[PDB]
Amino acid sequence: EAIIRIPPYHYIHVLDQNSNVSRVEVGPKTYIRQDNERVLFAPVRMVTVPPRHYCIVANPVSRDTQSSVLFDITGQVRLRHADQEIRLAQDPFPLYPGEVLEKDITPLQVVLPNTALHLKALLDFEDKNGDKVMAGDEWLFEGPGTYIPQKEVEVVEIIQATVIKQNQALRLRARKECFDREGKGRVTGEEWLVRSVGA
Amino acid sequence: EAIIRIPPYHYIHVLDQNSNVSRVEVGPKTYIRQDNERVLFAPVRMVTVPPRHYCIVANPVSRDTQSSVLFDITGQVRLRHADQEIRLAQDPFPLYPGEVLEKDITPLQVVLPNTALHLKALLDFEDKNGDKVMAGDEWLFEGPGTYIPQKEVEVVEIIQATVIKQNQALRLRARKECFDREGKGRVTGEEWLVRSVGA
Repeated sequence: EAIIRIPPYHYIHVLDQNSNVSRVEVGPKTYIRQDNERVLFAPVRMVTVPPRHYCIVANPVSRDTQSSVLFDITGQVRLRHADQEIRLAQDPFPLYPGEVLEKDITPLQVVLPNTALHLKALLDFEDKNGDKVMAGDEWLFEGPGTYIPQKEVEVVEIIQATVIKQNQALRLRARKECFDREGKGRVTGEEWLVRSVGA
Repeated sequence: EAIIRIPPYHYIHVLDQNSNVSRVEVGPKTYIRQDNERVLFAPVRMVTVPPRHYCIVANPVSRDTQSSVLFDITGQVRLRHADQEIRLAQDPFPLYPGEVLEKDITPLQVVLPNTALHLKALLDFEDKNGDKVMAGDEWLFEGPGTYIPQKEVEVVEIIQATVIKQNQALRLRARKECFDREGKGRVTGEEWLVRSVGA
């Protein structure tokens, strides 16, 4: 049929045979497809992002400084393809053709006050405070709070802060040429203790 | 049929019977083949290179200093044939006829801080800092970071940095007329120790 029924908060993708490109048709419109227009799939609910959650969709539409969806000269949505987009929280928005949903309504991580996060970067990127982070740079994020899951930063594991009770010390061991809290040269294979009561 | 359907991000190869050569026809176009034109294969997704990955395709199109795809006088794409091309990360690009895909979306290697890479050159090439590398020259790349896989450089194995704890030393042995950290003449078959605590 040439008649389509789009509810107020649903979207579809139409591949125009003549216009030779695809585009998004956000509702609410019970739009009628032209003879050239062909609908791909049935109406699907908008990509909703409740608060206190997050999602990331690959191949984001590359928007300019005005955050407008730039359509290509041919007519297809201009995607970044390789890159990704960090979606924190907003109203239910339409997916554009060529966008692959990777994460969807996944809960925002919650770091406990007595734990941290182990982080891999994967290539170089500029940090929040203008810090150049290598592809193999190691970052630690202690809470409490809520870190934002980035496309340039990956979470490895959960660090459990070992508690040291009174008249105790913690045997450590360094896996690289690093510096501990006491600022002493910590070569690989060296061991040392902690001299402060507390987590 | 004379009608072809190319999605926005797919490509094919057409061998023109009269134009007597092949060329790439990048989309998005539901192009109609002429009577001389004959399509080889069905639409295939563009060669996509996500970030933090890499790929290398043999027989690259030899581009000039402007990085334009030079078409031959006959009309075929000018390939380097023997040579290769190092593709780091970019938008999904079309393969040209005569290009054989060797690597595709292979993850970029990640060197651990306490490991290195064993490298073979294979012929002579100019290094990053203008260093002439022989076909049999031996290079070591210690991390952490991300080395770029080159067409002129080959990775052999993974070196595990042996850790030397306190009051210990490492028994070494030289396989060539080389120089160790102490700058003493190290002939083949000679053995010596390491006199520094650390990895």
